[PDB]
Amino acid sequence: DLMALPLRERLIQTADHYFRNMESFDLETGLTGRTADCILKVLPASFGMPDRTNEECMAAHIATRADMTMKNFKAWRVPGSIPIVDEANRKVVFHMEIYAEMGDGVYHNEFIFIMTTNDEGTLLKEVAEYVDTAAEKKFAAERMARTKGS
Amino acid sequence: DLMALPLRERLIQTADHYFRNMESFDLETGLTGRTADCILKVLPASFGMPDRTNEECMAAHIATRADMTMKNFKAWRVPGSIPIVDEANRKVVFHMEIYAEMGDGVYHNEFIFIMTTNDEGTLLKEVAEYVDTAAEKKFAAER
Ligand SMILES: [Ca+2]
Ligand SMILES: [Ca+2]
Repeated sequence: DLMALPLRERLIQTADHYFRNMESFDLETGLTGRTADCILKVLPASFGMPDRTNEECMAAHIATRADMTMKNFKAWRVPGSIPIVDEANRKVVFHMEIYAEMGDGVYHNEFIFIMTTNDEGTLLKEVAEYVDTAAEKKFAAERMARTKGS
Repeated sequence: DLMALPLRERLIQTADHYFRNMESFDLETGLTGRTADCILKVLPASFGMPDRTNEECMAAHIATRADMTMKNFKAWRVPGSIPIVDEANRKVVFHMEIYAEMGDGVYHNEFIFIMTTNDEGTLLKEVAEYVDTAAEKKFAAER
C-alpha cells in the first residue's frame, strides 16, 4: 500500500512508475499511474512539441507502432544521482537515461524528468522532460529519411 | 541574515543568488555565494562541456570579454513554475530562461538549473544546468 509509505518514498514510487510503465508498455494496458487529466510536457519549448494529454500520448504510441518497431526500452537514473523530492509541492526530479532499440538502431539520450503527483502522492498529474534537442532533431531527421513501416 | 530564514526560503535565496550574481557580474568582484570547491556542471554529457571549478569559470568569463561584448544579462523563471526544494538534500531546481545581448545578437534560451548548497544552506556547492544543445551548438559554431 502506497499510503503506508512515507510521503517522500511514496512520491518516488509514483514518479518512478512512469519508467516502469514505459518499460512494460502494452497497447492493451495503456498509460497507468496517471490522473485522468495528466499532462506530458516536452522541454524546451524551442523543440516545438506541444503539451499532450493521456489520449494524445496513446495516439503517438499507436502511430509509431505502425512505422517502426520499438524493443528493449530501458530507463535508469544516472549513477550517483539521487531523486530530488519536494514533498510540499508533490514534485520529484530525476536525472535519467533512456535506451530503446528503434528500427535498425539504438535510441539513447540523457534527460531531466520532473514529476508532479496528486495531493495523495499516488498518481502522476504532470510529467515534464527536458530533452537533448540536438540529438532529438537528428533522430527526427533520420526518421523522416526512413520508409514508413521500415 | 541567512540563518534567520527558514531552511526552505534560505535554500531558495542561496540558489537564486547565482542568477543575481550573473546579472551584476563584475570581474573585480567575481563569483559570489559559492563554496571554494564549487563545481559547475553542464548537462547533457553529450554536449561535451567538462565540469569546471570556480576559477575555470572565471577563466571562461575572462576569455569571452575579449571576443564579444555581453550586456543586459537577465535571468527569470519560466512563468507558472515554482522552485523545487529538497530540504533534506539541500537541493533547489529552477526552470529558467536566460537573456543577454552579445555582439549585436540576442542570446536567449531555456534551461533547467539544479543547485546544491552546503549543509548550512548559505553557499552554493554545485550548480548543474541542462542546456538547449541544438541552440548552444549553433551559437558555439557561429563564434
Ligand atoms: Ca545520445
Ligand atoms: Ca533560443
